Amino acid sequence: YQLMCYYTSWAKDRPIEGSFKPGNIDPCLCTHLIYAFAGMQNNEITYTHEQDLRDYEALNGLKDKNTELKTLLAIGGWKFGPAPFSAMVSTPQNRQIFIQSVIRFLRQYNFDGLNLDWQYPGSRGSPPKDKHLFSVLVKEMRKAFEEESVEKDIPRLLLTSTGAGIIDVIKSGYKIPELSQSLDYIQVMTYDLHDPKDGYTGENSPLYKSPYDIGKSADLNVDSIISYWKDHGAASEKLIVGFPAYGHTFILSDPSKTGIGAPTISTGPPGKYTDESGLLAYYEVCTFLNEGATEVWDAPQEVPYAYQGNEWVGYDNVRSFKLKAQWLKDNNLGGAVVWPLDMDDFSGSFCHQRHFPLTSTLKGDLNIHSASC
Repeated sequence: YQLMCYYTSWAKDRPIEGSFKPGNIDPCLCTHLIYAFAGMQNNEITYTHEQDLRDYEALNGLKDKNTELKTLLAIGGWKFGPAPFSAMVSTPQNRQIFIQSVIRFLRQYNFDGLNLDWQYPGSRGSPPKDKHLFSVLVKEMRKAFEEESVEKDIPRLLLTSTGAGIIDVIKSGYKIPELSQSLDYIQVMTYDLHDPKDGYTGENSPLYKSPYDIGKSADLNVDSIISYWKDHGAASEKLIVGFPAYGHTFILSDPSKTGIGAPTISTGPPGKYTDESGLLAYYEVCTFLNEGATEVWDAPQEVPYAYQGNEWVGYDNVRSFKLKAQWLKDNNLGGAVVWPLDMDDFSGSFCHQRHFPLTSTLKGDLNIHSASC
């Protein structure tokens, strides 16, 4: 199995004891490290800030400590949106400029591959033709990587893509059989499934549906999402399941209604370190529990939640990661991706479960081994 781990460029800018740098990464923890994110300018991949080049050096320098470790550079994400990708795939010239820039950039900075993270082809303003054009881009990029490998007599660069977790988004953006042919891996975004607009508490990444879920809400779970990708032609071995190292928060309408599906008012207030309304890092959830929140296990969804007063959080813990890792192995999947590694308890100071409790759980349960480790 694979165990991929995201490192986000902005984690180092958090308050110091919650800040994370590539040097704080245990080189033997993961099989792949993904740097989020590269930028784009003039249809070419590029760095977003001057400091990113020092980050690339520190991250890729970890390969001297684990010679089997692979690194990937991600481009895109939710905040970047669809418009730069729609323009880049629109013409063969623009796609060639991009692909050539990627080969030069990854080789210069010692990355092992690219992770495409277009959110999303075919939605958010991206027209229906982008579902076809994204598939064309991926095929052309895989061909160019194969050609470079043969010409230079060096291992081929890896090509991965994220894959939506929302069924309607998958339908409008992904030619699944063709994408599965050309990609090395599809990183399925089995998280942010809390449906904040619904007006009820929901889990960020439940393994199974709640008995309270109806209609499309019954598909907002790991099992249904991965089943959809496999039923529509994705290779099981290429599917990498998203494992979030955070939860989502809500304000309850009634402090006496605290379960899953309880009425809500809004997202919860930002955490001291992550500073994002509606989100808490796993290490921040540990503070919430340490300071008195009531912890509950929901067996139908196989995930925890916690509450205090009118504050409620749905998240993932060691138990839910262990049950999901067993499910992953039982279903012959390719592995897992931790999103983001910098929200796991990297220091061990918040949760008292040693360094990286969530990711270390997957390392052991997925039998991750490297001969250099």
